[PDB]
Amino acid sequence: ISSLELYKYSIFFRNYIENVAEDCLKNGLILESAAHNVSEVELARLKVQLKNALLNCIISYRFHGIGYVLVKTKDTLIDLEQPVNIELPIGFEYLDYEYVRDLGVDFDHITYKAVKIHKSRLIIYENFDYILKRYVPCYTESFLLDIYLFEKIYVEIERRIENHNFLFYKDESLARLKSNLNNEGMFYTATPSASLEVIKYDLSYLKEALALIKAKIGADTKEPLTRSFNEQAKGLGNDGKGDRSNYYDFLKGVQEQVENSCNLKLTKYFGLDMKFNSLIMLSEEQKVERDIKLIELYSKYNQLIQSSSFNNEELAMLKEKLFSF
Amino acid sequence: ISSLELYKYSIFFRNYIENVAEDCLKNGLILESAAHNVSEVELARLKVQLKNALLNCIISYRFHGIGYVLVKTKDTLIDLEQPVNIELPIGFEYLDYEYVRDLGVDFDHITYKAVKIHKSRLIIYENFDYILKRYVPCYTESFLLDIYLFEKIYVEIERRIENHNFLFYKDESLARLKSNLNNEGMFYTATPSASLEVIKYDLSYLKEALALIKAKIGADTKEPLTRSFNEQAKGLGNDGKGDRSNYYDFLKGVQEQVENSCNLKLTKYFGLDMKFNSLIMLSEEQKVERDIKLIELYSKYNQLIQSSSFNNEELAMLKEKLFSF
Amino acid sequence: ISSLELYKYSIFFRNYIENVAEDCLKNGLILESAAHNVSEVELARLKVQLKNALLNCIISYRFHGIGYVLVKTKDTLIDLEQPVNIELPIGFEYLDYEYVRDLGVDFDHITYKAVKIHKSRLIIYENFDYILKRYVPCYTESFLLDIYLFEKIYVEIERRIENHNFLFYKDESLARLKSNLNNEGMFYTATPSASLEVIKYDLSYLKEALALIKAKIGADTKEPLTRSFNEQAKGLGNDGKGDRSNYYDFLKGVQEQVENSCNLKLTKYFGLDMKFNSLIMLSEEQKVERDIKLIELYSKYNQLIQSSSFNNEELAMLKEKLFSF
Amino acid sequence: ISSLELYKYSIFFRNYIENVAEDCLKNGLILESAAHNVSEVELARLKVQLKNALLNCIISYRFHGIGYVLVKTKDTLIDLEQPVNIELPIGFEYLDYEYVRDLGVDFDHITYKAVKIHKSRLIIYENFDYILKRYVPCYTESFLLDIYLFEKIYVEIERRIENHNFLFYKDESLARLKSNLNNEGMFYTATPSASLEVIKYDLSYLKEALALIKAKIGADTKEPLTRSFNEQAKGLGNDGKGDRSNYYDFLKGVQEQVENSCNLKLTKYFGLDMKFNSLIMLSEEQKVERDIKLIELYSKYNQLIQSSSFNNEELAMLKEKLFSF
Repeated sequence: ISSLELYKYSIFFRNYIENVAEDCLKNGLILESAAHNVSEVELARLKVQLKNALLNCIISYRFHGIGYVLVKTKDTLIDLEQPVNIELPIGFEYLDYEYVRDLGVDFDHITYKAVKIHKSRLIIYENFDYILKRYVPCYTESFLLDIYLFEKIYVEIERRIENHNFLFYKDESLARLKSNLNNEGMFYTATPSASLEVIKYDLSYLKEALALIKAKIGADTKEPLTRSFNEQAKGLGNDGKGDRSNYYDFLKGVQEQVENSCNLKLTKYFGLDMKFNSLIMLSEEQKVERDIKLIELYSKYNQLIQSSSFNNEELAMLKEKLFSF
Repeated sequence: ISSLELYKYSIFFRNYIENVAEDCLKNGLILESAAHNVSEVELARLKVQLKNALLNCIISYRFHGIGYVLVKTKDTLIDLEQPVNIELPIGFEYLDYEYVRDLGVDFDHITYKAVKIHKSRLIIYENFDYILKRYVPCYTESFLLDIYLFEKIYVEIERRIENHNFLFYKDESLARLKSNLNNEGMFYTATPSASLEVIKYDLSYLKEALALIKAKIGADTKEPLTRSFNEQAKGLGNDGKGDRSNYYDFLKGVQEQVENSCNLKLTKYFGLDMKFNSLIMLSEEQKVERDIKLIELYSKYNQLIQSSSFNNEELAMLKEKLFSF
Repeated sequence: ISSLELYKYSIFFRNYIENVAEDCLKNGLILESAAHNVSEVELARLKVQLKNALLNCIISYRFHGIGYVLVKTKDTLIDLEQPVNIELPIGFEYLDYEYVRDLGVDFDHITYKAVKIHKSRLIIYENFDYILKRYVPCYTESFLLDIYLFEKIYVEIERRIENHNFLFYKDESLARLKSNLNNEGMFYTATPSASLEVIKYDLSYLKEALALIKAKIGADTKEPLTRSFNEQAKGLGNDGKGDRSNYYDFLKGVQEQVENSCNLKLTKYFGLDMKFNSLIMLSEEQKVERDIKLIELYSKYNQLIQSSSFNNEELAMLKEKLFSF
Repeated sequence: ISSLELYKYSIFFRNYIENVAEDCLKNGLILESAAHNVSEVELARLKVQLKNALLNCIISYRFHGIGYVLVKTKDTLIDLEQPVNIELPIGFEYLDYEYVRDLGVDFDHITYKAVKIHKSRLIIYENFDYILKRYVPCYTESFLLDIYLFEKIYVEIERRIENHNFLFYKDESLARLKSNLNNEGMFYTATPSASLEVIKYDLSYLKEALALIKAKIGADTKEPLTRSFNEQAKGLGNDGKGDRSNYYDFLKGVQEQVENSCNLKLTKYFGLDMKFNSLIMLSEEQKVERDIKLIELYSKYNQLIQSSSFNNEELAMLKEKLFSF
């Protein structure tokens, strides 16, 4: 089973790879300058290109196991080999995996098509498995079989849908037969040993296979849309409790890894800091409700202080054990 | 399976392509001029033609993989080749995909039918897949098979509906038979070996196929009307929570991509800015309820300030941690 | 399958075409004059004829793909060829599609039966599909098959209802038989090899076909009455929420297209403006409830202003963030 | 059954090993210096590398039975053999299990690839079973069989999915047969002894096996995602009760063992202390609710003291029996 062939044929496989990348950048990013000298209008334009380059980097990370983003500066094509000390970038460009040759972490340069680029100008997002000692994608051979079996079910249906029911006619003595059947609705024969039987196919095998395949897909991934066949929500809302969903934890871990990869060289070489927006976004009604409760807490605290005779140490001790104060 | 042939025959396929485009522009657009010199009456008329051109651009984006919108100015047909520096446009016209020849991003012009048009006058909405290194539509080969199987079910029904039940008559010794059956209701024969049997077809195979096909369609797309066979709502209402539906996220991403494509050249070359209206529209009753809650929040805040003795730093610190204040 | 033949035979097809047109004009129209010189009594009479002409225009739009409405003025039959600059119309008349010859958008005239009419006097409502590059109706070949199969089910029932049960009698040795059966209730024979069997038909095939056909019809259209077989409501009520139904969005889009077609030439050439009434009509009880809530909002706002010491900027800032104020 | 081969093929096995490690470090760590001389900016960077090294240490602990983390200092590659008295570290690096040779606890050095490293510079997380007197992974032979059987179910499905239904034709007298069946839908033969039967496979054995396998997997592990096939939550929320889940107890025990291993040498040789963040994270709404209840408790306590005439001993005795006071 080839992943590239499955990607071309199946839209289900395409969505599974791309769903995680779209959710990570759904709420946007935050870009800041340590020097505090870049204008916000210019800095916002840099954020727009960073988001576009990061979307393909995560997709390449999930499909191939590594992603490359080039931090373009005001330099010539031959200057890419030279390292960078401190420079504000001009933009970000995603580099195709197939055109990048990297010999490992022991080297500080790559070849792009043959332009030599120093690794200090590259944001690298890689999935290295220490047990396998190699870069691996987000899918395994078992996962590919499940997707292949999911698609093969409907290939088999198309193979027998036309002739799911047909007649088996035996007549030793034997257009006219169909003409009489269409008009009169009676099929007549004179052979005493003639037989006529309807041959029928069945779909119980394929129906049961789908139930087994769906269970396997859900156990092999954490993305809610893929497991539930687009029937469940992403579960990234606000429930007023700390019990977050599994998808939230998976997305939070991915965001942290991307932040570390981006900030490892943006801050050191380019003097820039990037941050992901909060996964949970509060609605306008929820913000008002939280403000009302917080104001009530302050009102109760003020009433307690005014109408009590607690010692200073007792009053002080209450402050540390209070979250808001 | 040909997409064009399926588009002609199936209205289900036509709706699936066009549903997303209709929902994006359902709430309208916002058009603004940076120079603040264009009259609102003229600017509103430009917005009307922009909406019409954008509807076909998204449809062409979903069906072919790229969309072209021509920004018409007060110029001659030969002046389209020349670039544009700054000019208020006259209108917008959608360009048919079949009549547009584009050699790639490395070129800055296209051929339309053979009129040469510079790319600075064109709004381009393209779906480029970096894994495939080509522009692709919103559907794959697997999706086309599901639609074809959905339509083929009812083709098979029409093929056997007339003769789903018929009589199989065997008589070696043998109008009159039907005449006696119509009146007396008795079928008589003298051959001791004669037989009469009803031959029946079955629909369990096609019923089970529909259940499997419906599940596959739901897993292959996110548009709620296509998955549920027009049984579910679009899920674009206001529930007072930040947990938005999957369709809302999909539409929001599409709107952002269209905004980037339109504003990439409207602002730079034409001095115009376009914005999409909010997907969620509040009802009149909901607006009043939000105002009542907000006024109550302000009343509580005023009461706390008047009837408390908090320090200025403590009062100031409360302001940042409050969303409304 | 011919659409015209299906229209004649099936009332289900007739309702499907006409239901959308009846719902669009159910709440009436609004007609206004820019010059503000036409009397309301005369202007109301124009609105009555406009509604009658618009009902057939939408029906022709759905059945054929284009609709024509003639704006009659105080002119002779030969003056229809001449263009119109500014003139108050006398009335509106729908033009039959079969008697109209139009060569395309590149021409500014049509032939009616052979009277030449300029296009400036005609309201044109057309459904042009850019993928097909032609005008298309609201139905496809797949939809016609579903309606044909729906009608064919009951044709087959009538073909076998009379002889759904009948007797198969075999007697080599053989009025009198029926006479003895009617009175004594016993059927007697002397042949040892005689047989008597009841032959029965079945309806499981047709029952299952109806379930499949109903699902297909619901997926192929958005009109609630057609999908549910007149079992569901139109869903155009007021629920106090912004989550409108699918039918409301479909009707709103149709109304906008009709408004653009009518106002494209009514305002420019005739100095008239037309508007559709709101799809959602509030009941008398609902209007009182909304007024009570709005008055309560004003009372709360007045109380807050009188009994607070907010700064002018803080008071001003609250106004923009309030919907009502 | 080889664990390494199962790890390569099955993503379900990979997640089971890695889920525990990801949950332990999900909330982050706390790093402190006893000397209180290291800057927080530098100390935070050390925590980042410690988290990365600890993630692989737990994975190696679960897969192999032991984990090694090297505490890198400002020394040469030959100085690793020498012991360390007191030194602030430069960073942390995980050591691959396959490249580490350890002769047991009786020795104070290991060989890494052949660099000799003293054990005082190494954080060792080992799972020693006293009944078996050896280091063991988190899985047994019985667990490996369950995973192998889970994967083998879908291998068998792929082996018979293509030919789940096929025709068995017997004809002594016998392209043309398929051509007539495709068009006319009738299969004709002249041999009186000819037979035609559909041969069907069954999936009841595999469906029942999955139910048995799922029960066994749940009984063999405590990780909620593995038992429920990613259907249940981790159960690490706040319910306001002391009845914690089984997964919380398992994670708490793992965190304590890691803390003991890290603090056994960080404090003694490097003067550093590490602590795990709380597994249960309170939401913003929950923190406000707890503060309101605590303030109410203080208000009630103040009211009781002011409006009572209890003896000093009675008042004092109430203090010890009160949790908050």
